[PDB]
Amino acid sequence: KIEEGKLVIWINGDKGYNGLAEVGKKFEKDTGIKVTVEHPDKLEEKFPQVAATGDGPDIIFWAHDRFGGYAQSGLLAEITPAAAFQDKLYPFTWDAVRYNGKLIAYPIAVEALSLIYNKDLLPNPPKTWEEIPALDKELKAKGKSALMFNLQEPYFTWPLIAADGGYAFKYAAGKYDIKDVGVDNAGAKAGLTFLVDLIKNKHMNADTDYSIAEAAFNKGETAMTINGPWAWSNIDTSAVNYGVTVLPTFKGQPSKPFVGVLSAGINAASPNKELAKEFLENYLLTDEGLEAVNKDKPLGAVALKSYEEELAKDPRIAATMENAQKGEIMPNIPQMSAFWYAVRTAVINAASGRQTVDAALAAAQTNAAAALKDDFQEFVDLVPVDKLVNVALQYLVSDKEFKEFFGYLQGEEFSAVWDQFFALNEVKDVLNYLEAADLAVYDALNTVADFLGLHHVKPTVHTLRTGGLTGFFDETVALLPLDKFEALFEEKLKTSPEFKAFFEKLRNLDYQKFVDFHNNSKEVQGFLQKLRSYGLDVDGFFNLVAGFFGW
Ligand SMILES: OC[C@H]1O[C@H](O[C@H]2[C@H](O)[C@@H](O)[C@@H](O)O[C@@H]2CO)[C@H](O)[C@@H](O)[C@@H]1O
Ligand SMILES: [Cl-]
Ligand SMILES: [Cl-]
Ligand code: NA
Ligand code: NA
Repeated sequence: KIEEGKLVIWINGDKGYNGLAEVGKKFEKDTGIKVTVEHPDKLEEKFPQVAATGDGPDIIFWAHDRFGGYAQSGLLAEITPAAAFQDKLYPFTWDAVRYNGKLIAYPIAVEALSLIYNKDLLPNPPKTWEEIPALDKELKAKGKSALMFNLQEPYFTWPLIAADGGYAFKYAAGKYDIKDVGVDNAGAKAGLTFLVDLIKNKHMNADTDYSIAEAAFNKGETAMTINGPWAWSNIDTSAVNYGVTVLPTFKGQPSKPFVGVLSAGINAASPNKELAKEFLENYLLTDEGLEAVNKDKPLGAVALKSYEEELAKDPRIAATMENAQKGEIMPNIPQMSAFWYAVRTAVINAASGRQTVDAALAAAQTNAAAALKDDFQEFVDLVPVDKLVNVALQYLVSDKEFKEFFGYLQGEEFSAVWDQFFALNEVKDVLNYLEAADLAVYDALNTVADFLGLHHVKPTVHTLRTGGLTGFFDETVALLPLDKFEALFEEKLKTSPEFKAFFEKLRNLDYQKFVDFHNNSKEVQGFLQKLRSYGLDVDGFFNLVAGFFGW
């Protein structure tokens, strides 16, 4: 569990975590409370992993786009500043961290990518993407290259993809339409095609990552890079005389970076929420606190009005805000995780040659729009439903044990198990949730009820060999591609927020109420006894199920 009486903070290792630790030093000087600042890798994935178990940091720093999913998963405490504090930060930064009407983090700073260029190699940087191929030819004749930036993270390639028409989710009169994705329209294809052709023509290398591009630019090997304000400090340390300016245009349109608001959330499981609010409001989000972080690694245009009025005089910040104004604030909706994962795969596969731009973006378009109903269909698609029903039909008319038990299912005892199971408020909750997700679960269960109510079957010739109730389950499980299920299950938790959210709804279900249902109902107990009496390990089933959901 989270340790009480201290603060543990997670922030990405490219940010000013040493400056943040200096703020932690002042907090301890004043209060006696110790602050630990960590910067683990894959922070945006590590936090929901550990926080879901009730563990993790008291405070989590990341761009705001990830926080709606965290909040939906119940990982974040509501943020309720007093009026005077709220007024100290720009309204549009509070907007970035508002989800379902509640504030779910403190906004810190506005981040936008810019074009960073070597003034000595390139006194006049290009205004267009289209002229960069020729510039690289010219620079290649001098032992240099034109442009290197991180091609492993779609954050860096999105501004080009969006320039001539690409978009994540369509925004209209208030809301984002998570069914209207814009990653495979003509503008998106054109932008990614231009990136891939830069690689095909050897103006960039598909394996270039953050560290490679940073080293190349700061050691004077490449004339340009694309990065955010956090990167300026290392460039300062280098010998490079650099400028920060507007991103290049594509087809006459501005590059459109997805703008992030670095935000600080409080772990819902933290026993230190009051200390975290004091640290964030009265130590970090002050002129002195943000200056400490900013002098370590620049934050960008900070959310704090008083200090942004100083930083705004910096031409590098002017360029950051110019690029931000030409881009768009990221959504914070949970579906952003699907979007980023889909475009990540598309860019890497297209840049590697593994796929064409058209095929990679076509797959990303469908993946970014993933919905629970679509995910469920992929599981059904794996199941031979024709065969499963025939086994059930053969057993229903041919197998002695199956008939015995099917007959039991038509008595009062099971009728009461059935009516009482589906009267539980915990079960009705799941059914309505599925109906909200456009899965006709009531219709499906009433199809099962109509079948359990069967009194006559069409004539058929019986099968000669059946193996009782255990033989029925062995024969039907044998038709289930169980490895593919567990694989598909693992991918969907990564590619589909709605699938994860449904699993979380079951995981976080009040499992006790079901044990109450069992331990207090004689009809339920009998039902379970009968199953065991036919050789069916019901206990090994429930226990295995409880493990699946962590009950
Ligand atoms: O590349 C996808 C990734 O983009 C953004 O992450 C940024 C982050 O916002 C910046 O602060 C900086 O650290 O670079 C990261 C990209 O490497 C999204 O915020 C993130 O959720 C998304 O996965
Ligand atoms: Cl990287
Ligand atoms: Cl359906
Ligand atoms: Na307060
Ligand atoms: Na094309």
